[PDB]
Amino acid sequence: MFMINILSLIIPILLAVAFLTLVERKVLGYMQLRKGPNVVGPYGLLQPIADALKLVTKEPLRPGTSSISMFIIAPILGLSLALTMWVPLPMPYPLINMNLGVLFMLAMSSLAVYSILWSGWASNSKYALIGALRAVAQTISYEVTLAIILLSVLLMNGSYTLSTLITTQEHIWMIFTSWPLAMMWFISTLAETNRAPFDLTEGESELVSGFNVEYAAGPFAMFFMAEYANIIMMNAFTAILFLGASHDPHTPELYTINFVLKTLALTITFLWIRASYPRFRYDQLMHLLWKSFLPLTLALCMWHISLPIMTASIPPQS
Amino acid sequence: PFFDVQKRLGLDLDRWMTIQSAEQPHKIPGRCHAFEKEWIECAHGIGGIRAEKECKIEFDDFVECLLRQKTMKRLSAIKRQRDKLIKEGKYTPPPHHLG
Amino acid sequence: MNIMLTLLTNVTLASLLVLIAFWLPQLNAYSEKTSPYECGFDPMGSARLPFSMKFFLVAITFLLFDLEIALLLPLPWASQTNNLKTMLTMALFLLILLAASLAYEWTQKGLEWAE
Amino acid sequence: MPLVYMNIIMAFAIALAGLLMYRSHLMSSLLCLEGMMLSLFIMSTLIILNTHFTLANMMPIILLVFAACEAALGLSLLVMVSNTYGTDYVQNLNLLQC
Amino acid sequence: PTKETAHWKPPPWNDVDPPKDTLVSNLTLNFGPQHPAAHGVLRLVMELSGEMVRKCDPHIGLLHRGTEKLIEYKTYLQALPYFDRLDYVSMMCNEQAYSLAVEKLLNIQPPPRAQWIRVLFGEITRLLNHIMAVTTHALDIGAMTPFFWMFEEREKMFEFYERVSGARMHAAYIRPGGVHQDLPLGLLDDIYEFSKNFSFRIDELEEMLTNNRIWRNRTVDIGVVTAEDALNYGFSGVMLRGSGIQWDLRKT
Amino acid sequence: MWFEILPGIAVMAACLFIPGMATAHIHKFTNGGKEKRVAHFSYQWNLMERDRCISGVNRYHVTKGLENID
Amino acid sequence: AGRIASFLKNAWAKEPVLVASFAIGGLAIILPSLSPYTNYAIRINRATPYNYPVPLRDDGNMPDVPSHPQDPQGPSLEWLKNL
Amino acid sequence: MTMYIAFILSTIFVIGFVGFSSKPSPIYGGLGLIVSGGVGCGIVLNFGGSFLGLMVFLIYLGGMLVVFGYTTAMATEMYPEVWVSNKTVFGAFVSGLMMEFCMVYYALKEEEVEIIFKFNGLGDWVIYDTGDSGFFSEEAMGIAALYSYGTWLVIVTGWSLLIGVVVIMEITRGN
Amino acid sequence: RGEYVVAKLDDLVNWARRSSLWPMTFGLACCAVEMMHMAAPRYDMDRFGVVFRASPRQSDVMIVAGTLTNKMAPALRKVYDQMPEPRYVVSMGSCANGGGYYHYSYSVVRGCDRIVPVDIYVPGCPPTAEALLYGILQLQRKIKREKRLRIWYRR
Amino acid sequence: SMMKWNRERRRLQIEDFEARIALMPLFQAEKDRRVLQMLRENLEEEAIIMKDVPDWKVGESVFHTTRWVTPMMGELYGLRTNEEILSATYGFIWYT
Ligand SMILES: COC1=C(OC)C(=O)C(C/C=C(\C)CC/C=C(/C)CC/C=C(/C)CC/C=C(\C)CC/C=C(/C)CC/C=C(\C)CC/C=C(\C)CC/C=C(\C)CC/C=C(/C)CCC=C(C)C)=C(C)C1=O
Ligand code: SF4
Repeated sequence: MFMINILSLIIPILLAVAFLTLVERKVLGYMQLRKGPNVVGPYGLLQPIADALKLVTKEPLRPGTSSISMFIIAPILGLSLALTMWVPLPMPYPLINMNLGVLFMLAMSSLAVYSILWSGWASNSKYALIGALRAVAQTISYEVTLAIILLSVLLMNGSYTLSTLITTQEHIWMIFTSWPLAMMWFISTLAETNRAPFDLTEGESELVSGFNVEYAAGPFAMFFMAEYANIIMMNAFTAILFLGASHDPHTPELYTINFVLKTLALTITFLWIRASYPRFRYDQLMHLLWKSFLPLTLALCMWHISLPIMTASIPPQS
Repeated sequence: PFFDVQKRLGLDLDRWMTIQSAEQPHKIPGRCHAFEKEWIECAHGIGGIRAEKECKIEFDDFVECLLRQKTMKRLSAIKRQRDKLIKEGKYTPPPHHLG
Repeated sequence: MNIMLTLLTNVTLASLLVLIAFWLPQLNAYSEKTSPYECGFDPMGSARLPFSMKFFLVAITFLLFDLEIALLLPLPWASQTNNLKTMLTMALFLLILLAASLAYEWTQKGLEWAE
Repeated sequence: MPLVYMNIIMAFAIALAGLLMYRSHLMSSLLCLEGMMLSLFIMSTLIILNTHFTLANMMPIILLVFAACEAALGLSLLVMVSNTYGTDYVQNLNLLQC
Repeated sequence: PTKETAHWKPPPWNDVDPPKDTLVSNLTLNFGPQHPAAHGVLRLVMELSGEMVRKCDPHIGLLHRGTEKLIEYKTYLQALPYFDRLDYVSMMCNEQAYSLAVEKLLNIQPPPRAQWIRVLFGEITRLLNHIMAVTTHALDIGAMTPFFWMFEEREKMFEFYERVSGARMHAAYIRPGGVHQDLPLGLLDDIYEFSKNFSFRIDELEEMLTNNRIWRNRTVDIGVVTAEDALNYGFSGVMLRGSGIQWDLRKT
Repeated sequence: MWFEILPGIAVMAACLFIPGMATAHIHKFTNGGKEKRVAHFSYQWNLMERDRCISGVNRYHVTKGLENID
Repeated sequence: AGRIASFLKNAWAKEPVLVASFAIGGLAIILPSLSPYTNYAIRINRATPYNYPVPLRDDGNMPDVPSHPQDPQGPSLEWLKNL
Repeated sequence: MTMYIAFILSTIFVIGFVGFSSKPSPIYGGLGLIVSGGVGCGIVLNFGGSFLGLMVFLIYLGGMLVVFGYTTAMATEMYPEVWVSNKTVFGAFVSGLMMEFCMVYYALKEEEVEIIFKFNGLGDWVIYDTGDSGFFSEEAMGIAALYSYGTWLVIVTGWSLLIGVVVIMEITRGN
Repeated sequence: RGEYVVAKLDDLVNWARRSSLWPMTFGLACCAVEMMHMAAPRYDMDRFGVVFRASPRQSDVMIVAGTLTNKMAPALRKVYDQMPEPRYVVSMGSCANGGGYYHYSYSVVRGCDRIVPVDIYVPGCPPTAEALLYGILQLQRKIKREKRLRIWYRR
Repeated sequence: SMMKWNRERRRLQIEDFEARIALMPLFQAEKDRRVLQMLRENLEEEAIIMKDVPDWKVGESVFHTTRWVTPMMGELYGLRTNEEILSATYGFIWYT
């Protein structure tokens, strides 16, 4: 029944992404005095179905000045990596117990550049070619901060086994020990998913869309699926990493409920931030991390590597 | 080395890793710790162009421990004959070879 | 097997989505659609010209920092060593060198996004 | 010496051919050069994991760290010929003649 | 030398070759013309060394109507709505300008109540237009909420516009010789309630934008305009007041 | 009227709910009611292999106590 | 005196992130030497027996080495229990 | 049969390398390198090198990212090359396919291929070693020994990375 | 027979299109501001599945909002010609529908229809936000009465 | 809180390890017998395999040293079933 478990992982994530496209249009609207979609079915519950059907049966235009190979491969990479990057998550019993789950998923997180670059260049438009390099620079320059933050946080966990992370927290929420770190991490997450405060790639004055310009219908919707699957996946990552929960082995459902509630809360915080803040400028965008975020992250990592030694509280390796 | 500062001024700088019978982390021995111990302690203070011939049998035993060229070739010959006579059909593998 | 089975399932699923996306809909296939786009116009004679740029330096210092991030990655395993004092001093050396490279990047324009 | 060793050695031999036998591109050539070190990285990791050379386990990343540095300057040199000359096509790359 | 050595020019003494064909370029951008992030019509042919803009070239005419040719075929009474449709965020202000010109020609003054209605509705127009500017600016910069929050109040303004003239946007109200007709009964009370309620959202917009880090950083001290160079350039309104010249036609 | 959003995320919650117990239950389903025996180190793998051999049914999660031995 | 304090104040105002990072970093190096528990961390790491304690061949006159794994004499880690 | 995967992982490594070295459009050489690295990560992984495999995954899929970063910046042109543009690239590619194919055919028939060194065609599963690891991964512990026994290695590296950022500064400074 | 299945299927498809039309804004004059008021809290276009914001590549309907001048016409033409099928264009405002106040100009085309096909003619100067919204609803009912696969099956 | 909980986790790890040292001798004592059983079974079977071959000295050791070496896993899982060798090599790597 292994493949059944796989499918029970993919398909519900697909419905989650689908209805995220409704909850965002409702949350944003209510945040800005709009009722949101409530015409397609009860309370707009059916609205994601209609737009999905439209985008499936919308004409997918072939970019005439393009090589179709990457125009098709880039959605494949963006979507497949986004879903397979859900594989090693510690649900009460994680699907795949990869001994280096956190490093596994961090490494796959860097692969979104490998959809961004082919989308931006293959489509062969000025907006596309600009936004490809700009977004690539964004995500790569924030991946480093993600890396040192992950290392510094893990130095108190014990290993790269992402199932034992729960065992690390157990008593207290891990944010209580690394709230300065998480505050950076969360924001860098906001940067890596290209969200309204840090998106910089859409920029609907000078980049319009940046990467998903010439993409239409299906391949276009695939990059949205990747984008709004990374939202849930990284919010869940942050949820377990800092917002711990209880897990009794005889009752696996308890940790499941707590974890999904944490993920929903963090995604709502994502929508909350985007509904309010203005959008960064590329100059300030890289100034935020090179000038400000990176030195603080380096110093915090030094603090969090020296701390277990002086307290004689090194975490258990196994 | 050309100018061996390592033993002159008295510290190891790279000699810790050079061979795999050294003190490995948490005493994790190498695959061929015994063979290379035999080879190294065989050829000590003897001279390379003299030790290469006295410590020969140790050396090829060490190399065969590293690569298993001869042993895997022997296995390949055994598998060849087994498959040949099985295809031409004389005996059947005993149940320990099936389950 | 298991892990490889999940990767296979995901890649095939993605490919079915793109196949339905690119094959199911119907297009009249008329010529003037192929004209490219820029906020109403087309991108004149560009979108493939060599890109006279400046943040190349940021792009390359990314990689140069990524090597050192790889170097400091083994830390969680490294903290489980007998001689913790040497590990502490030498890891601190690594992060100090990180900071020094960043500082030289800083004062000597460098990480300052070139103009 | 099993087939995995043949395959990565043979991959290195064709990387040697591809980088060293230039066709027309400097960027693609240094790309072949950095693929060369990938082949050597895999090759090195093979024996090291095979023989339980516990210390030498750190040699690949070490071997890695320097190698990218080469590419770190290589492409860095590539821009410096590019802004003046225009492309990475090495056939105009002829000014230094005598 | 044998043969091909003839085509082996000696290197220069500096060791630097004569600089080759000028590749200096700033990669002209058209930045339009649909580009709905310009209120819909605009063209900026920009010349830029990548990021710092070297030299821009706006192309107005993308919404060109022969209104200035159109006026001298209709009477003034028929010419009034052109100004209403001219600066369509400050309708009653344009009508005030045109009407004041007209009965300045006629040596006629509007009745005092006409003056008071004119100034009251011109100030309502000022509120409308400033809401336009600030909210749509925040939309360009990225802020979406201040758009809709103040646009509900703008709709409330449109209700008054409808209740006085008859159309929520293009009033044709302020005519030469005073306003067209009196206000409906109860309009003043509703204006009073709206004015009571408005400041509590004006400050609300302020708190979101004024002290915010990234609203300031994207906007503070970008594109300075010198006070001397402002007035020679024909700049007017807040453009002058932003720089520092104490000038305002409402007072002087 | 924020509760109009409540249906919207509720199914979303259910959408993220299913991967929780599904993986949790199937493990419990597959390993004889026990949860999966994670093998993060070769000692765990050797223990699992010896359990599989001792079971005699090629099923590691089948376990026999002292009643199996003399 | 006054110049140093004023420069610290300006740094705490002009680039607050820089001073915070420099401070917490400067602590990160000087506490581990000062702290009295790093030796206890070394004891933690040496306590864990990743491998088997292979016994010694008994021949007489090693009172230090316990004869039995339950014997009283030998290395003990009651400090570990109290810690 | 998924027996031969540990073989084929290397095999797809070879022919993904040839097209990578077939001198195609720079991005297509990059794609060849990308598939080669992705399939070689499996080669190191199934040998037990989990950390090193994921490590090369991360750093190398950033490293080819940056070499892309100038491919669209300092290497593109009006008409970018295509993996079918030049006629010779097909010949290079097919010469890539038939050589190791003939050699593996021989290694499947004679198992004593004479090319360069001495090689046996009897798979790769043999060369593994029986044993155990207790409660520690050998690869992770070995790479962790960098901060205890890698006295000189980390020092010389960090010095080299500092000098590297210095030279990267100086050569690209543009006076 | 086949009408049952094909009608149910194409009814599904045209419903999906009807409830998810994406405007391509395109505001040229005061009609743009009135449309913006129509997306304000009060009327809340975004409720009906319309999304107002849409790049011309991913959009279903163009609202020609304002006077269309001669200088604009090639740009609007290139915008519509790139618009993926299906593409229904609604003209708002007397100016865009035909002529306008500036009907007898020298650099204003006398109607968007002379430039691009118009699916719904929305009158008003400006058409008050809810009148625009009603035009959008009329286009929605037009999408409801869509028999693509019926005509295919009965060609 | 993390200091005290991590100390408790170190206590749990030393306890689990002490169990591992307690049980290591039995696993070693079963493993050497199991490996020798594979070796002897392969030796007897390969003896019948090699009777026909004119030049194959049965049971020979390629190594000149008389010291016993850890059997190379190839001859361990040799003529055995393909699933057995597949597990023995790639089980830990493939296990999840
Ligand atoms: C005066 O001056 C002015 C300016 O300047 C000077 C201006 O600038 C502007 C311009 C300003 C604007 C246009 C303002 C826009 C305002 C609005 C109210 C409209 C936008 C409203 C929003 C709520 C914002 C929405 C945007 C978001 C969230 C992100 C933006 C970025 C993107 C990349 C999104 C772009 C759109 C995309 C990608 C299309 C959406 C596609 C989908 C939702 C696909 C969904 C697919 C699925 C669900 C698939 C799964 C389906 C199913 C059924 C699951 C089950 C199936 C299985 C197989 C299992 C103006 C007007 C102005 O006045
Ligand atoms: S129809 Fe009226 S509101 Fe619309 S653009 Fe023309 S004058 Fe302006």
